[PDB]
Amino acid sequence: DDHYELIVDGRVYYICIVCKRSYVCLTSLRRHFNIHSWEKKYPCRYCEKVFPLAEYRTKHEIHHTGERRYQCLACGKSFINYQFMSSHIKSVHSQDPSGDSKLYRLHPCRSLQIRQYAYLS
DNA sequence: TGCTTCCCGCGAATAACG
DNA sequence: CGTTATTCGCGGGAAGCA
Ligand SMILES: [Cl-]
Ligand SMILES: [Zn+2]
Ligand SMILES: [Zn+2]
Ligand SMILES: [Zn+2]
Repeated sequence: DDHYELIVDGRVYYICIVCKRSYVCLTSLRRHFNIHSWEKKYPCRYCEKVFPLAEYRTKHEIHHTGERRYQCLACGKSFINYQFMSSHIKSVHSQDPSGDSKLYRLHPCRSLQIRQYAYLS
């Protein structure tokens, strides 16, 4: 297979047979394991690059379109990802967007065709 | 040390299946 | 199709890099 199981305190962990990383969720081990096997490939559809996780490709492709989905609700400035948004809000507004802050809005993705969560509309 | 990308629990969206 | 099985978007802390 691709893993073995470890059980401490009645709680189950799934361990990657290759690098021994531990996962609470089997789906996470599977997602991770592609890094080792390259069974599935996620090539960028704008350049040569190829990724081992679907989400790594998606975040990369947003860099190509230049879409700015993260918007600061205190001043209206928008950002390409959470990290730049969070960094802005902490440094400029001295506030933490963690928890449920209501300090930012994540717009739906319109520059790419990805799965759309209803809660963003 | 400030960008930049990675990581993984969680669960909504959707593909697979019967 | 209903139903369950799979995918992968998301937060936000960690790790990587120059
Ligand atoms: Cl935009
Ligand atoms: Zn591994
Ligand atoms: Zn690319
Ligand atoms: Zn702002």
